[PDB]
Amino acid sequence: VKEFLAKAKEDFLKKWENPAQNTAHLDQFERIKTLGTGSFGRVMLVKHMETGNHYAMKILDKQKVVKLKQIEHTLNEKRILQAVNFPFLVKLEFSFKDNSNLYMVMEYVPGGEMFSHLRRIGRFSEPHARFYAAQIVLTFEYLHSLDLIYRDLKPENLLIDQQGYIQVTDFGFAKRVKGRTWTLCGTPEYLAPEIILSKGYNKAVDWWALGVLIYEMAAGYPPFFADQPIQIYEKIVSGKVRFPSHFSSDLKDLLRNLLQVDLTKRFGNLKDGVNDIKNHKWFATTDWIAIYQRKVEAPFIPKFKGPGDTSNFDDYEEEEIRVSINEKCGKEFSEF
Amino acid sequence: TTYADFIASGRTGRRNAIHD
Ligand SMILES: Cc1n[nH]c2ccc(-c3cncc(OC[C@@H](N)Cc4ccccc4)c3)cc12
Repeated sequence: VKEFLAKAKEDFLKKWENPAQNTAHLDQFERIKTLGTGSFGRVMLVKHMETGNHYAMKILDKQKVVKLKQIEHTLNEKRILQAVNFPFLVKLEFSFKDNSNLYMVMEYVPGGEMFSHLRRIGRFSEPHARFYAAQIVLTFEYLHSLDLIYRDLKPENLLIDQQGYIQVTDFGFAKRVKGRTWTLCGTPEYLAPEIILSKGYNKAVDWWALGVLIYEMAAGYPPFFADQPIQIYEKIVSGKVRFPSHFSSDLKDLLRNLLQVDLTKRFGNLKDGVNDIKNHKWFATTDWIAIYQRKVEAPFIPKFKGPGDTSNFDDYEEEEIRVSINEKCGKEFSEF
Repeated sequence: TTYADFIASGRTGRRNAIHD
Protein backbone atom coordinates (compact mmCIF):
# COMPACT_ATOMS: atom_id res chain seq x y z
CA VAL A 1 0.00 0.00 0.00
CA LYS A 2 2.86 2.38 0.78
CA GLU A 3 4.33 1.55 -2.63
CA PHE A 4 1.02 2.45 -4.27
CA LEU A 5 0.70 5.75 -2.41
CA ALA A 6 4.25 6.83 -3.23
CA LYS A 7 3.51 6.26 -6.92
CA ALA A 8 0.13 7.97 -6.63
CA LYS A 9 1.65 11.06 -5.01
CA GLU A 10 4.24 11.42 -7.79
CA ASP A 11 1.61 11.36 -10.56
CA PHE A 12 -0.65 13.65 -8.50
CA LEU A 13 2.06 16.22 -7.81
CA LYS A 14 3.15 16.41 -11.46
CA LYS A 15 -0.39 17.33 -12.46
CA TRP A 16 -0.89 19.67 -9.49
CA GLU A 17 2.20 21.73 -10.41
CA ASN A 18 1.31 21.68 -14.12
CA PRO A 19 -2.52 21.56 -14.49
CA ALA A 20 -4.25 20.99 -17.85
CA GLN A 21 -6.47 23.71 -19.36
CA ASN A 22 -9.25 24.11 -21.95
CA THR A 23 -9.26 20.60 -23.33
CA ALA A 24 -12.64 20.82 -25.14
CA HIS A 25 -15.48 23.14 -26.29
CA LEU A 26 -19.23 23.46 -25.59
CA ASP A 27 -20.55 23.08 -29.15
CA GLN A 28 -18.91 19.64 -29.44
CA PHE A 29 -21.48 18.36 -26.96
CA GLU A 30 -25.19 17.62 -27.20
CA ARG A 31 -27.07 18.81 -24.10
CA ILE A 32 -29.58 16.09 -23.24
CA LYS A 33 -31.05 16.61 -19.75
CA THR A 34 -30.53 18.21 -16.38
CA LEU A 35 -29.49 15.50 -13.94
CA GLY A 36 -29.30 17.66 -10.84
CA THR A 37 -28.79 21.16 -9.50
CA GLY A 38 -27.41 23.17 -6.60
CA SER A 39 -25.97 26.46 -5.33
CA PHE A 40 -24.87 28.31 -8.50
CA GLY A 41 -24.63 25.36 -10.88
CA ARG A 42 -26.28 22.41 -12.58
CA VAL A 43 -25.13 19.07 -13.99
CA MET A 44 -26.48 17.77 -17.28
CA LEU A 45 -26.22 14.57 -19.28
CA VAL A 46 -24.29 15.43 -22.43
CA LYS A 47 -23.26 13.49 -25.52
CA HIS A 48 -19.90 14.10 -27.22
CA MET A 49 -21.29 14.23 -30.75
CA GLU A 50 -18.24 13.17 -32.76
CA THR A 51 -17.90 9.98 -30.66
CA GLY A 52 -21.38 9.30 -29.31
CA ASN A 53 -19.85 9.13 -25.81
CA HIS A 54 -22.12 10.33 -22.98
CA TYR A 55 -20.73 12.44 -20.12
CA ALA A 56 -21.98 14.42 -17.12
CA MET A 57 -21.25 18.14 -17.48
CA LYS A 58 -21.25 20.59 -14.58
CA ILE A 59 -21.97 24.17 -15.64
CA LEU A 60 -21.11 27.07 -13.32
CA ASP A 61 -22.14 30.70 -13.93
CA LYS A 62 -18.99 32.78 -13.44
CA GLN A 63 -20.88 35.77 -12.04
CA LYS A 64 -22.82 33.51 -9.65
CA VAL A 65 -19.55 31.99 -8.38
CA VAL A 66 -18.13 35.44 -7.69
CA LYS A 67 -21.38 36.50 -6.02
CA LEU A 68 -21.24 33.50 -3.66
CA LYS A 69 -17.52 34.14 -3.12
CA GLN A 70 -16.58 30.69 -4.39
CA ILE A 71 -13.76 31.82 -6.69
CA GLU A 72 -10.90 30.19 -4.77
CA HIS A 73 -12.92 27.06 -3.95
CA THR A 74 -13.83 26.67 -7.64
CA LEU A 75 -10.20 26.99 -8.72
CA ASN A 76 -9.42 24.33 -6.08
CA GLU A 77 -11.98 21.91 -7.49
CA LYS A 78 -10.63 22.38 -11.01
CA ARG A 79 -6.96 21.96 -10.09
CA ILE A 80 -7.55 18.97 -7.82
CA LEU A 81 -9.88 17.02 -10.11
CA GLN A 82 -7.59 17.22 -13.12
CA ALA A 83 -4.77 15.81 -10.97
CA VAL A 84 -6.40 12.93 -9.06
CA ASN A 85 -7.04 9.34 -10.14
CA PHE A 86 -8.84 6.70 -8.08
CA PRO A 87 -11.50 4.15 -9.08
CA PHE A 88 -14.09 5.68 -6.75
CA LEU A 89 -13.60 9.33 -7.74
CA VAL A 90 -15.32 10.72 -10.82
CA LYS A 91 -12.74 11.42 -13.51
CA LEU A 92 -12.64 14.90 -15.06
CA GLU A 93 -12.53 14.16 -18.80
CA PHE A 94 -12.56 17.72 -20.18
CA SER A 95 -12.71 21.26 -18.85
CA PHE A 96 -13.11 24.61 -20.55
CA LYS A 97 -14.66 28.04 -20.16
CA ASP A 98 -16.40 30.65 -22.31
CA ASN A 99 -17.51 34.26 -21.85
CA SER A 100 -20.09 33.31 -19.21
CA ASN A 101 -19.55 29.83 -17.74
CA LEU A 102 -17.09 27.23 -16.41
CA TYR A 103 -17.41 23.63 -17.59
CA MET A 104 -16.39 20.30 -16.04
CA VAL A 105 -17.00 17.22 -18.22
CA MET A 106 -16.83 13.98 -16.27
CA GLU A 107 -17.59 10.29 -16.51
CA TYR A 108 -21.34 9.76 -16.26
CA VAL A 109 -22.63 7.57 -13.44
CA PRO A 110 -25.92 6.12 -14.73
CA GLY A 111 -26.99 4.49 -11.45
CA GLY A 112 -28.32 7.65 -9.77
CA GLU A 113 -27.75 9.32 -6.37
CA MET A 114 -27.20 7.35 -3.17
CA PHE A 115 -29.51 9.96 -1.62
CA SER A 116 -32.32 8.88 -3.96
CA HIS A 117 -32.07 5.13 -3.30
CA LEU A 118 -31.62 5.52 0.48
CA ARG A 119 -34.70 7.76 0.87
CA ARG A 120 -36.80 5.50 -1.34
CA ILE A 121 -35.61 2.24 0.23
CA GLY A 122 -35.71 3.70 3.75
CA ARG A 123 -32.36 2.35 5.00
CA PHE A 124 -29.60 0.00 3.82
CA SER A 125 -28.75 -3.32 5.52
CA GLU A 126 -25.44 -3.30 7.39
CA PRO A 127 -23.70 -5.34 4.67
CA HIS A 128 -25.07 -2.96 2.01
CA ALA A 129 -23.88 0.05 4.03
CA ARG A 130 -20.53 -1.62 4.70
CA PHE A 131 -19.92 -2.09 0.96
CA TYR A 132 -20.22 1.65 0.29
CA ALA A 133 -18.38 2.64 3.47
CA ALA A 134 -15.34 0.61 2.41
CA GLN A 135 -15.06 2.50 -0.88
CA ILE A 136 -15.18 5.81 1.00
CA VAL A 137 -12.52 4.64 3.48
CA LEU A 138 -10.13 3.73 0.66
CA THR A 139 -10.96 6.97 -1.13
CA PHE A 140 -10.20 9.04 1.97
CA GLU A 141 -6.98 7.07 2.46
CA TYR A 142 -6.03 8.08 -1.09
CA LEU A 143 -7.12 11.73 -0.86
CA HIS A 144 -5.57 12.40 2.56
CA SER A 145 -2.19 10.94 1.48
CA LEU A 146 -2.18 13.78 -1.04
CA ASP A 147 -2.91 16.39 1.70
CA LEU A 148 -6.44 16.81 0.39
CA ILE A 149 -9.54 17.23 2.54
CA TYR A 150 -12.87 16.49 0.85
CA ARG A 151 -15.23 18.32 3.23
CA ASP A 152 -18.59 17.42 1.62
CA LEU A 153 -19.35 13.77 2.27
CA LYS A 154 -23.09 13.01 2.19
CA PRO A 155 -25.55 10.74 0.29
CA GLU A 156 -26.31 13.59 -2.11
CA ASN A 157 -22.77 13.60 -3.49
CA LEU A 158 -22.32 9.85 -3.95
CA LEU A 159 -23.51 8.40 -7.24
CA ILE A 160 -23.82 4.72 -8.16
CA ASP A 161 -22.17 3.50 -11.38
CA GLN A 162 -23.29 0.67 -13.66
CA GLN A 163 -21.57 -1.95 -11.53
CA GLY A 164 -23.24 -0.63 -8.41
CA TYR A 165 -20.02 0.92 -7.10
CA ILE A 166 -19.57 4.41 -5.65
CA GLN A 167 -18.46 7.53 -7.53
CA VAL A 168 -17.57 10.43 -5.24
CA THR A 169 -18.58 13.69 -6.92
CA ASP A 170 -18.58 17.45 -6.19
CA PHE A 171 -15.20 18.67 -5.09
CA GLY A 172 -16.39 22.24 -4.63
CA PHE A 173 -15.12 22.35 -1.06
CA ALA A 174 -12.04 20.14 -1.50
CA LYS A 175 -8.70 21.78 -0.66
CA ARG A 176 -5.02 20.84 -0.50
CA VAL A 177 -3.76 21.83 2.90
CA LYS A 178 -0.98 21.02 5.32
CA GLY A 179 -1.84 21.97 8.89
CA ARG A 180 -5.21 23.47 9.87
CA THR A 181 -7.78 25.29 7.75
CA TRP A 182 -10.77 27.40 8.93
CA THR A 183 -13.50 27.63 6.28
CA LEU A 184 -16.99 26.93 7.76
CA CYS A 185 -17.70 24.36 5.04
CA GLY A 186 -20.11 21.54 4.39
CA THR A 187 -23.67 20.52 5.04
CA PRO A 188 -25.01 21.01 8.61
CA GLU A 189 -25.74 17.36 9.41
CA TYR A 190 -22.22 16.24 8.51
CA LEU A 191 -20.14 18.98 10.13
CA ALA A 192 -17.62 17.84 12.71
CA PRO A 193 -17.57 19.75 16.01
CA GLU A 194 -14.23 21.45 15.22
CA ILE A 195 -15.67 23.13 12.12
CA ILE A 196 -18.14 25.10 14.25
CA LEU A 197 -15.62 25.88 17.00
CA SER A 198 -13.29 28.24 15.04
CA LYS A 199 -10.00 26.65 16.25
CA GLY A 200 -9.46 25.26 12.80
CA TYR A 201 -9.58 21.66 11.72
CA ASN A 202 -7.79 19.06 9.61
CA LYS A 203 -8.44 15.83 7.65
CA ALA A 204 -10.10 14.37 10.76
CA VAL A 205 -13.36 16.12 9.82
CA ASP A 206 -13.73 13.72 6.86
CA TRP A 207 -13.59 10.77 9.23
CA TRP A 208 -16.33 12.31 11.38
CA ALA A 209 -18.46 12.75 8.24
CA LEU A 210 -17.87 9.08 7.47
CA GLY A 211 -19.40 8.27 10.84
CA VAL A 212 -22.42 10.42 9.99
CA LEU A 213 -22.73 8.73 6.59
CA ILE A 214 -22.49 5.18 7.91
CA TYR A 215 -25.06 6.12 10.56
CA GLU A 216 -27.51 7.61 8.06
CA MET A 217 -27.10 4.71 5.61
CA ALA A 218 -27.79 2.09 8.29
CA ALA A 219 -30.58 4.03 10.03
CA GLY A 220 -32.31 5.99 7.27
CA TYR A 221 -31.77 9.31 9.08
CA PRO A 222 -28.75 11.32 10.40
CA PRO A 223 -27.41 11.04 13.98
CA PHE A 224 -28.12 14.75 14.44
CA PHE A 225 -31.16 16.39 12.90
CA ALA A 226 -33.59 19.25 13.55
CA ASP A 227 -35.65 21.85 11.64
CA GLN A 228 -32.90 24.47 11.35
CA PRO A 229 -29.06 24.54 11.18
CA ILE A 230 -28.57 26.23 14.57
CA GLN A 231 -30.53 23.43 16.23
CA ILE A 232 -28.33 20.89 14.47
CA TYR A 233 -25.03 22.50 15.45
CA GLU A 234 -26.06 22.29 19.10
CA LYS A 235 -26.77 18.56 18.94
CA ILE A 236 -23.39 17.93 17.28
CA VAL A 237 -21.61 19.57 20.21
CA SER A 238 -23.64 17.80 22.91
CA GLY A 239 -21.59 14.81 21.80
CA LYS A 240 -24.59 12.53 22.32
CA VAL A 241 -25.79 10.00 19.75
CA ARG A 242 -28.73 7.59 19.96
CA PHE A 243 -28.49 4.31 18.05
CA PRO A 244 -31.41 2.27 16.62
CA SER A 245 -31.76 -1.12 18.33
CA HIS A 246 -31.22 -2.89 15.02
CA PHE A 247 -27.65 -1.52 14.93
CA SER A 248 -25.18 -4.34 15.61
CA SER A 249 -22.74 -4.10 18.52
CA ASP A 250 -19.76 -3.78 16.19
CA LEU A 251 -21.51 -0.99 14.28
CA LYS A 252 -22.32 1.01 17.41
CA ASP A 253 -18.71 0.64 18.54
CA LEU A 254 -17.27 1.82 15.20
CA LEU A 255 -19.64 4.80 15.28
CA ARG A 256 -18.65 5.82 18.84
CA ASN A 257 -15.04 5.81 17.63
CA LEU A 258 -15.94 7.79 14.50
CA LEU A 259 -18.32 10.33 16.03
CA GLN A 260 -15.75 11.12 18.71
CA VAL A 261 -15.59 14.79 19.64
CA ASP A 262 -12.18 14.26 21.24
CA LEU A 263 -9.82 14.52 18.28
CA THR A 264 -7.15 12.54 20.15
CA LYS A 265 -9.45 9.50 20.30
CA ARG A 266 -11.20 9.60 16.91
CA PHE A 267 -10.54 6.79 14.46
CA GLY A 268 -8.67 7.66 11.29
CA ASN A 269 -6.83 10.37 13.20
CA LEU A 270 -4.77 8.15 15.50
CA LYS A 271 -1.29 6.63 15.53
CA ASP A 272 -2.33 3.69 13.33
CA GLY A 273 -4.45 5.93 11.12
CA VAL A 274 -6.88 4.48 8.58
CA ASN A 275 -5.95 1.01 9.78
CA ASP A 276 -7.87 1.49 13.04
CA ILE A 277 -10.89 1.51 10.74
CA LYS A 278 -9.95 -1.21 8.26
CA ASN A 279 -9.21 -3.60 11.14
CA HIS A 280 -12.25 -2.82 13.25
CA LYS A 281 -14.61 -5.75 13.88
CA TRP A 282 -17.42 -4.26 11.77
CA PHE A 283 -15.11 -4.57 8.75
CA ALA A 284 -13.96 -8.15 9.43
CA THR A 285 -15.79 -9.49 6.38
CA THR A 286 -14.48 -6.69 4.16
CA ASP A 287 -11.81 -7.71 1.66
CA TRP A 288 -10.11 -4.34 1.14
CA ILE A 289 -8.05 -5.49 -1.84
CA ALA A 290 -11.06 -7.00 -3.61
CA ILE A 291 -13.02 -3.77 -3.14
CA TYR A 292 -10.27 -1.60 -4.60
CA GLN A 293 -10.12 -4.03 -7.55
CA ARG A 294 -13.90 -3.74 -7.92
CA LYS A 295 -14.31 -7.51 -7.79
CA VAL A 296 -16.64 -7.72 -4.80
CA GLU A 297 -20.27 -8.46 -5.67
CA ALA A 298 -22.29 -5.25 -5.38
CA PRO A 299 -25.45 -5.54 -3.23
CA PHE A 300 -27.31 -3.25 -5.63
CA ILE A 301 -27.02 -3.12 -9.41
CA PRO A 302 -29.17 -0.34 -10.95
CA LYS A 303 -29.19 -1.80 -14.45
CA PHE A 304 -30.52 0.54 -17.13
CA LYS A 305 -31.72 0.81 -20.72
CA GLY A 306 -28.57 1.31 -22.79
CA PRO A 307 -26.31 4.41 -22.76
CA GLY A 308 -27.72 7.87 -22.18
CA ASP A 309 -30.48 6.56 -19.92
CA THR A 310 -31.43 8.94 -17.10
CA SER A 311 -34.18 6.87 -15.44
CA ASN A 312 -32.33 6.78 -12.10
CA PHE A 313 -32.36 10.59 -11.75
CA ASP A 314 -35.23 12.99 -11.17
CA ASP A 315 -36.71 15.65 -13.44
CA TYR A 316 -35.74 19.31 -13.33
CA GLU A 317 -36.89 22.34 -15.29
CA GLU A 318 -34.56 22.85 -18.24
CA GLU A 319 -32.93 26.20 -18.81
CA GLU A 320 -30.93 27.50 -21.75
CA ILE A 321 -27.19 27.96 -21.38
CA ARG A 322 -26.54 31.65 -21.89
CA VAL A 323 -23.22 32.96 -23.16
CA SER A 324 -22.86 36.77 -23.36
CA ILE A 325 -20.95 38.51 -26.16
CA ASN A 326 -18.79 39.95 -23.40
CA GLU A 327 -16.19 37.94 -21.52
CA LYS A 328 -16.99 38.19 -17.86
CA CYS A 329 -14.73 37.45 -14.88
CA GLY A 330 -11.77 36.80 -17.17
CA LYS A 331 -9.04 37.69 -14.70
CA GLU A 332 -10.61 35.90 -11.74
CA PHE A 333 -10.73 32.53 -13.53
CA SER A 334 -7.70 32.94 -15.80
CA GLU A 335 -6.06 29.79 -14.42
CA PHE A 336 -9.19 27.65 -14.81
CA THR B 1 -40.56 7.27 16.85
CA THR B 2 -37.37 8.94 15.65
CA TYR B 3 -38.19 7.99 12.06
CA ALA B 4 -41.56 9.78 12.23
CA ASP B 5 -39.94 12.93 13.63
CA PHE B 6 -37.37 12.90 10.82
CA ILE B 7 -39.93 12.41 8.03
CA ALA B 8 -42.04 15.19 9.51
CA SER B 9 -39.02 17.50 9.48
CA GLY B 10 -38.13 19.99 6.76
CA ARG B 11 -34.77 18.31 6.21
CA THR B 12 -35.64 15.13 4.32
CA GLY B 13 -34.90 16.53 0.87
CA ARG B 14 -31.60 17.13 -0.89
CA ARG B 15 -29.56 19.16 1.59
CA ASN B 16 -27.86 22.34 0.37
CA ALA B 17 -24.28 22.84 1.47
CA ILE B 18 -23.40 25.91 3.53
CA HIS B 19 -20.94 28.36 2.01
CA ASP B 20 -20.83 31.61 3.99
C1 LIG C 1 -24.55 12.24 -12.52
C2 LIG C 1 -23.05 12.31 -12.67
N1 LIG C 1 -22.31 11.46 -13.40
N2 LIG C 1 -21.01 11.78 -13.34
C3 LIG C 1 -20.77 12.88 -12.54
C4 LIG C 1 -19.66 13.61 -12.14
C5 LIG C 1 -19.83 14.73 -11.27
C6 LIG C 1 -21.11 15.13 -10.80
C7 LIG C 1 -21.29 16.32 -9.88
C8 LIG C 1 -20.46 17.46 -9.96
N3 LIG C 1 -20.61 18.54 -9.14
C9 LIG C 1 -21.61 18.55 -8.20
C10 LIG C 1 -22.50 17.48 -8.03
O1 LIG C 1 -23.48 17.62 -7.02
C11 LIG C 1 -24.13 16.47 -6.46
C12 LIG C 1 -25.56 16.87 -5.99
N4 LIG C 1 -25.42 17.89 -4.96
C13 LIG C 1 -26.48 17.40 -7.13
C14 LIG C 1 -26.72 16.42 -8.26
C15 LIG C 1 -27.73 15.43 -8.15
C16 LIG C 1 -27.95 14.51 -9.21
C17 LIG C 1 -27.16 14.57 -10.38
C18 LIG C 1 -26.15 15.55 -10.50
C19 LIG C 1 -25.93 16.47 -9.45
C20 LIG C 1 -22.32 16.35 -8.90
C21 LIG C 1 -22.24 14.36 -11.23
C22 LIG C 1 -22.10 13.26 -12.08
